[PDB]
Amino acid sequence: ARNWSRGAAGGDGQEVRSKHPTPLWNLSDFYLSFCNSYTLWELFSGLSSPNTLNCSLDTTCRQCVEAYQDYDHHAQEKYEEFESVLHKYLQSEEYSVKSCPEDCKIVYKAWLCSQYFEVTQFNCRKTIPCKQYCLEVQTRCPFILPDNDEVIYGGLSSFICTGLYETFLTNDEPECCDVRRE
Amino acid sequence: LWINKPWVHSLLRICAIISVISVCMNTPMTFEHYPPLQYVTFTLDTLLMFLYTAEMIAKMHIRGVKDRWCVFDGFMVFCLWVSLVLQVFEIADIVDQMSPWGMLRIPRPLIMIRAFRIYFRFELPRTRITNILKRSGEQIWSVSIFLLFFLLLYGILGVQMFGTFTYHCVVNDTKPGNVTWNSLAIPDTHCSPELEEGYQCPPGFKCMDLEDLGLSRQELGYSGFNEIGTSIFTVYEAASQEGWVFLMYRAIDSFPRWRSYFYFITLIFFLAWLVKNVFIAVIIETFAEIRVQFQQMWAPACLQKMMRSSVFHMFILSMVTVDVIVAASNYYKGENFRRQYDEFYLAEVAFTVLFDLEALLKIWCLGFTGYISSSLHKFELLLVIGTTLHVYPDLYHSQFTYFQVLRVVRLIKISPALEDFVYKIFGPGKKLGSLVVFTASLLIVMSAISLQMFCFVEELDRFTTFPRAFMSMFQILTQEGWVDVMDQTLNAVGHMWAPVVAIYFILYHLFATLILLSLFVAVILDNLELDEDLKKLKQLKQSFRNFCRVVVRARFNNTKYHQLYDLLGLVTYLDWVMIIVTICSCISMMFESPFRRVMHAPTLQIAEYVFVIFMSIELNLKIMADGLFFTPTAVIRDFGGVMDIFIYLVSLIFLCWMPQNVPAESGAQLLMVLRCLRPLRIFKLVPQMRKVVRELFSGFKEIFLVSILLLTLMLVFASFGVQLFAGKLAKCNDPNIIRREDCNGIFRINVSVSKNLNLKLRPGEKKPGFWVPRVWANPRNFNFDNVGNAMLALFEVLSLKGWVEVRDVIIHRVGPIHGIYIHVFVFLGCMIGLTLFVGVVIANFNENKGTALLTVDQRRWEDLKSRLKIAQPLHLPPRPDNDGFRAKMYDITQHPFFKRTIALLVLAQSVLLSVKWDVEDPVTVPLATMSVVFTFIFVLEVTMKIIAMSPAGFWQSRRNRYDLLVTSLGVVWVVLHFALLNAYTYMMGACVIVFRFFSICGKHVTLKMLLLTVVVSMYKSFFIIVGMFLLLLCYAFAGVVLFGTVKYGENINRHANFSSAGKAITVLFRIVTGEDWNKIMHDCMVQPPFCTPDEFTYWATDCGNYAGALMYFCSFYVIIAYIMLNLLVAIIVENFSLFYSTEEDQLLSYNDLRHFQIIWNMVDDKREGVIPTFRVKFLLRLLRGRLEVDLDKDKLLFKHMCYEMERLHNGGDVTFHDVLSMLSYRSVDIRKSLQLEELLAREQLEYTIEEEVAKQTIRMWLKKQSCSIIHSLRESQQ
Ligand SMILES: *[C@@H]1O[C@H](CO)[C@@H](O[C@@H]2O[C@H](CO)[C@@H](O[C@@H]3O[C@H](CO)[C@@H](O)[C@H](O)[C@@H]3O)[C@H](O)[C@H]2NC(C)=O)[C@H](O)[C@H]1NC(C)=O
Ligand SMILES: *[C@@H]1O[C@H](CO)[C@@H](O[C@@H]2O[C@H](CO)[C@@H](O)[C@H](O)[C@H]2NC(C)=O)[C@H](O)[C@H]1NC(C)=O
Ligand SMILES: *[C@@H]1O[C@H](CO)[C@@H](O)[C@H](O)[C@H]1NC(C)=O
Ligand SMILES: *[C@@H]1O[C@H](CO)[C@@H](O)[C@H](O)[C@H]1NC(C)=O
Repeated sequence: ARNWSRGAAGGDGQEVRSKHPTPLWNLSDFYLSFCNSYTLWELFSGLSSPNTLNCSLDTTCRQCVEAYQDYDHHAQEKYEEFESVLHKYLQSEEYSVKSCPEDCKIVYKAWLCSQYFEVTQFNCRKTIPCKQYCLEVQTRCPFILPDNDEVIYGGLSSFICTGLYETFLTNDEPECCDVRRE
Repeated sequence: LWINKPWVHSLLRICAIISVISVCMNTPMTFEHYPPLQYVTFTLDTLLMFLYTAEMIAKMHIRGVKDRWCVFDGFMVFCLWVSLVLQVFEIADIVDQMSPWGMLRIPRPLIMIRAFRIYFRFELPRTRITNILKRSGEQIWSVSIFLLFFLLLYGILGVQMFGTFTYHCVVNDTKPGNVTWNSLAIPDTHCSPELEEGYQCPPGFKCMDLEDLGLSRQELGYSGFNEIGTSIFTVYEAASQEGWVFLMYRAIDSFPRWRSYFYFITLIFFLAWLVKNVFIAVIIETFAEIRVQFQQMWAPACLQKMMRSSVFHMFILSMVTVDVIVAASNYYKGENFRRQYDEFYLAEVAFTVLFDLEALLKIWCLGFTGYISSSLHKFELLLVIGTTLHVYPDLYHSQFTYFQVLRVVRLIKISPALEDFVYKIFGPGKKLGSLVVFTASLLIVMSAISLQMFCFVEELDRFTTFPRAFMSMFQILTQEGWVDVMDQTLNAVGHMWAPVVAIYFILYHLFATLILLSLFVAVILDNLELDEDLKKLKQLKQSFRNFCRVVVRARFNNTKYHQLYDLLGLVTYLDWVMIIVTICSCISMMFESPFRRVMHAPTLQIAEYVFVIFMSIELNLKIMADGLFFTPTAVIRDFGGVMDIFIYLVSLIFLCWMPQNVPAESGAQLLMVLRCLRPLRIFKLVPQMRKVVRELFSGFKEIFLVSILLLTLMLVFASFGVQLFAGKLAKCNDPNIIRREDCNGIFRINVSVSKNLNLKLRPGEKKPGFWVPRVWANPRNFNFDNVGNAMLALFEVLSLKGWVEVRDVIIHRVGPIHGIYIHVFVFLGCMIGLTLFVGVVIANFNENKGTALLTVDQRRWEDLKSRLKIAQPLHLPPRPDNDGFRAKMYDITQHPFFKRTIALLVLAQSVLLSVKWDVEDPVTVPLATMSVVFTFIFVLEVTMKIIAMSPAGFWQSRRNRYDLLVTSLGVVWVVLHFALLNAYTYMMGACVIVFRFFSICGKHVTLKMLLLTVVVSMYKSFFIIVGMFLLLLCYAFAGVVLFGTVKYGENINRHANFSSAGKAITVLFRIVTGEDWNKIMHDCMVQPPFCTPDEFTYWATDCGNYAGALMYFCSFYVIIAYIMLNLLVAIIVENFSLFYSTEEDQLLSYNDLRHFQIIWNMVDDKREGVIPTFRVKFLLRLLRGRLEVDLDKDKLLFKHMCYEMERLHNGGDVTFHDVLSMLSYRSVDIRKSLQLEELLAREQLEYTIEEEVAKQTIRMWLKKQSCSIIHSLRESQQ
C-alpha cells in the first residue's frame, strides 16, 4: 500500500524474494528487491521477453518472475560500480552548495531502474516523466571527468543526456514516481 | 663547361630539396601504408646521387682541400652512398625496416643548406659580418652562464624545500605488492604523511609512498626534487610556464603552504619573466649593431570617370562586406543539407559573377598590360580565379574556400591610416620574408632529423611518419605540452638512452623559444623605428570659500631626511587621508565572502560608512574651493574626476540601500560588482601611477590598429571554420559506436584518475568506471556551429592554451588535411600577430622617453655618459712596505690563480646541497662535516685579506663586507651545529651555503653586469607591478561576488575557486601565467541543467554567469597578458644597454675604465678623490695601451689635455669624474656620437683651447691608441 519505505510486510505489501511461493493468488502488488518502487502489476503490464500478461495468472508462463529478478540483480551490480566511484570521489562533501552525495545516489538509482524497466508507474500521488531523472543526475551529482585515451572528451563530464539540439521531455512522459526526499 | 654553366647550377640547388623529400619518406610505417614508396624512393635516390658525385669528381679530378664547401659536398655524397647501400639491404631479405640501422640517415637532411647557397657578400664585407656574429656570440654566452646560475640556484633550493612527490592517497585494501588504478582516489591526490604539514586523506583512505609499494621511476614519472639532477630538470620545465601550477598544487598537498607560495611565485617572476627578457634584449642589441655596421660601412572613354568615382569604389566595398557577412551567416540550424544546387551558393555565384564583371571592366578600361602591373590587381586576379573555381559544384566548401574568405582583405582601403600602419609594421618584405623562410626550413630539417632518429622504436608514436614528427616539433616550438612530447619519448626509448634524448629536446627547446621568438620581436621593432638617415635629416631640419581652498591646498612638511620630506610632500594632507581611507576600505573588502556579506555583518560595514563619510567631505571641499568644470583648476578635469565621482555615487547608492537579498542576474548584483572599483582611485591619488597610466595610453591608436588586424584574421578563419566544420566535430560518447543510429542505451565509461602516474594494468583488470547514457555531442569548450562560437574558439587558440585539444579533435573528427587550418592560424596569429603588440608597446615606451628620435650612435653615447657617472675610483689601498709580512700577504692574496681557486671553492661548497640535508639519513653527517672544513678555509682567506691591508680599507669594499658577514654566520653555525645536532642547525647550514653561493656574482665580471641589469629592472618597474596588483584586486573582488558559489567543474576545484579574495587572487595569478584560463571560464559559464538555480539569492544558487564570464575573463587576459606584461620587457631592454658593456673600438670600454682606475689610484695615494692640476701632466703620461697619449708626435694632444683641465677650475684641483669625462669626449667621434645641442658647445670649447694653446706657443717663442687616432681625425677635419 505505502511506498516501500521500511519493513518486509508492515506497509501492507511485500517483495518477490522467492520464485516459487507465487503460483496463484489474486491481487498484484508484490514489490521488487532492489528497484523497490516497481511492483509485479506494472511489470507484467509492460514488456517481458519470455512471455506476457494473463498467462502469468492462468503458472504456465511464470518464467517472467525469474526474468524480472535477473534484471533487478543486473541493475544492482551496475549501481555498486557507481557508488564505489562516488565513495572514491574525495570532494563529495564540498563540490556544490545545494547538492549532496545522498541525493545523487538516490536519483542515479531511480535512473538505473527506469533504464532496466521502461514501464509506467501510478497510484503514488507524486508522478514525473522518467526522462527528468537524467536532468536530476546532471544537476545533483559531481563533475566526474571521463578518461581521454582514444576519444578526446573536450571538457564534457561522464554523465550527460542531450546533444546537437535534440528534443527531450517530448510529452512521451513515461509516468515514473517521484522517489526522492527533496 | 659542364660545371660552369648557370643552367645546371640552379638544378643542382633545386634537386637538394627533392633529396630531403625522399629521406622524409624512408620510414617502416609509411612503407607499410604505401608499398610503392619503397621502390620509387630507391630509384629517386639513385639517379640523384649521380648528379652530386658527377660534380664532386669533375671539380677535383679535372678542374681541381681547404674549401669548406668541397669537404661538405664530399661528406654529403658519402651520406647518399651509405643511404643507398643501407636501402638495397633493407629492401632485400638482409635486414628489416624496424632495425636501428636507419640512424645512419640522420646527417642527410642538412643538404637543405645547398638549396640556398646565399652566403656570399650580402651587402656587407666578411670581416664586418664576423665582427657582428662574434659580438652577439659573447653576449649569448654571457646570458647562458647567467641562466645556468639561476637554474642551479633554484635546483639547490628545490632539493632543500621539497622532496619526493610519492605520498598519494590510497584505498586501504591495497597490499604492498598490488598497487593498481583501482587502489587510488578518483580525483588523484597527494598527502603529507605528517599531520598538519599538508593535506591528509578522509576516513576509509590512508597514504604511503607508492615507490615503496614496488612502483618504478617510469611509473611514478620523472618530475621531482629528490636530487639536483631531477631538480634542475623540474626547475627548467616549471620556468617554461608549462604545468607549473600542478607542481605548486602537488607541493601544497605534500608540504607546508608558505614555502610553495614563496618558491613557485618567485621562480615565475625571475626565471620566466625577467630572465627571458634579457635574451630578447641581446637580439635587439644585435639588430642595433647591424644598423651601426650598415651606417658605418658607407564608349571606352568612360574609363576617365567610372574607374575613378567614389560611387564605384564604395559600391564594390559595400558589395564585399555584404558578400562576407552572407557567406559567414550559414550557421548549423539542423541536420538537413542539400549542397549540389542550394541557397548560400546562389548568393556566392551571384557575387562571384559581380567580381568577374568588375575585373573585366577594369581590364577593358585600363588595358591588361597596365592592369597586371599593380600588386593589388595581381591579388584580385588570384581571388577572381580562385573563387571562380570554388563555386564549381564539386569544389564548393572545399580547400578552395580560402579564396572566398580572403575577399575581406580588399576592405583595407577603407582608411589610409590602416594602410600606412600595415606598410610601416611589416616594412620591406625582405626582412620578415627571410625570417619566416628560415623558421620553416629549420623546422623541416629538425622534424626530418627527429623522424630518422625515432621512427623505428615501435613503442613510440608521434615520430612514426613525417607529418606526425612535424606536428611534434611544432608543438615543442609553440610551448604547449612540450614536456609531454618529451616524456612520451623518454618512457619509450628506454632508461639507457633517456639522458641523450633529454639533452636533444632541451637544446631544441632552448633555441626554438629563446632565439626564434626573439628574432620576430627584434624584426618588428626594427621596422617600427625610422631609418638612421631619416632621423638624422629630422634632427638637422628641426633645429568664506577661500578657507575651504586653504584647507584643500594644505602645505607640506640632510639627504636621508630630505628624501623623507619629499615623500611626505608628494600629495596634499587631504589626499593622504583619502589614500588611507581607500586602503582600509580595500582591506575590509578582502574579508567579504558569499557566506559573510557587509549587508549582514556590521563589523565590515564600518569601513563602508567611513569611505562615504570622508569622500563626501572631500568632494564637497574640492567643489567649494575650485568648482565642477568651470576653470582649469576644477575637480572634473578629465576621466579621473569622472571616475572618482562615479565611485562615490555607486558607493553612496549601495550604502543607503543595503539589499537584504540579491538575485544572481540583477541590478543589485551589478551594483555590488560596480562597488569593486575602489582600488582604481589610488591611480588618481598617487602621481607616479597617473604617469604610468598616461604613458600606457600614449599607444592607444597603435594598439587599436593591431586589434583591428587580429579581429580581421579571426573573422576569416571563423567564416571558413563555420563553412567547413558546422555539424561535424560531433560524435558518440561511446568510443565503440561509429553511427548516430547506435547512440542509444547505456555503456560503461572509464573515469580519469590522473594523466601522470602511468601504471600498467594487471592482465584481467578493468579501469575504474560507471554506467552512463551514450549520446551524440559536441566538445564542451568549442563546437564550431556559428560565427560567435568559432570566434570564441579562435580567441582561445590565439593564446596557445588548449590549442592541441582543438588540433587533435579537428584531425580525428573532420579529417587529416584540416590540420593545415589550425597550424596556419597558430603561425599567423600567435607567432606573427601577437608579436605586433610586443613591438607596439616597446616602441611607444621608447617614444615616451624620447630615445626613438636618437641615432644608435647617440643612444650608445647616452648609455656611456650615465655609466661613467655611476663609476667611481677603486677602494683598494696601496700595498704596505713598513714590514715584509703584510707586503707578501698583499702579493699572495692578489695572485690571479688565488682569486680563481677561491671562486672554485664556493662552487665546491655549493655542491654539498646535492641531496636533502635532513637529520635521519646518515649521509647528512659527512656533508655537514665537510661544510665545517670549507668554513675554516674561508675564515683563513678573510684573515689573509685582513693581514694584507688595513681593516679600515678592507671594509670599504662591499664584496669584502658581504663575504665577512657570510663567514661570521658560517663560524656561528659551526659552534651551534656541534652544540645542538638538531634539524634547525642542518637547515641553518643549508642557508649559509646558499648565502655564500650568491658571492660568485661579485667575482665574474659579465655575471655582475647581468645581475645589476635584473636588480635595477625590479626597482624601475615597481609602480607598473603595483598598477597590475590594483587591477588584480578589482578583478578578485568582482570574481568573489560574481562566481563565488560556482559548482565544481573541469578546473574549478578545491585548489582553484573564487570562494574568498585570497583564493580569487591566486586563481588570477594562474591566469596571468596563462595556465588553462579557458577551461576555468567554461566552468564559470555553467547554467541549468548542470547546476541548481535559486529564485532570489545569489549565495543560495551554485550556477555561474554566462555573459559575466565572457566579459570577466577575456578582458582580464587581454589587458594583463597582451598589454601590461610587455612593459616589463621594455624596462629590461632599457636597462640592458645601460649596465651591460663589452669591448668595442668606438667608445671608452670597461677595460679602458679599469686601466684608468688603476693608474688614477697610484697618483691619488691618500684616496682624497680630487687631485691638484700639477699632477695631471704626470697622470696622462702613465696611460700606455689603448688610452696612450704619446709624449712624442702627439704633443698637441698632450698640451690640449693639460690645458683643458687647467682651464676647467682656473688651476686648483680636479675630481676623478672630470678627467674621466675629458677622456670620453677625447676618444669618441663627436660629429656622430653627440646630439646637435651639446656638439656646438663642445666644438666651441675645443676651438677656444686651440686658440689659447696657439697663443701660448707663440708667446713662449716670442720671449726668445683611440685618443691619438681621434685627435688625428679632428686635426685632419679642422
Ligand atoms: C579501511 O577502510 C574501511 C572503510 O571505512 C575502514 O573501516 C571503518 O572503520 C571505522 C572505525 O572502526 C568504522 O566506524 C565504526 O566502526 C565500529 C565497529 O568497527 C562501529 O561500532 C561504529 O558504529 C562505526 O561504524 C567503519 O564502519 C569502518 N568501515 C566499515 C566498512 O564499516 C578501515 O578502518 C579503513 N582503514 C582505516 C584507514 O581506518
Ligand atoms: C575503457 O578501458 C578499457 C580497458 O579496461 C578499454 O578496453 C580495451 O579496449 C582496447 C580497444 O582498443 C582493447 O585492445 C583492450 O584489450 C581492452 N582492454 C581489456 C582489458 O580488455 C575500453 O576500450 C575503454 N572503453 C571506454 C568506453 O573508454
Ligand atoms: C482478482 O482477480 C481479478 C481477475 O480479473 C483481477 O482483475 C484482480 O486484480 C484480482 N484482485 C486483486 C486485488 O488484484
Ligand atoms: C597481492 O600480491 C600477490 C603477488 O605478489 C598476489 O598473489 C595476491 O593475489 C595479491 N592480492 C591481492 C588482494 O591483490
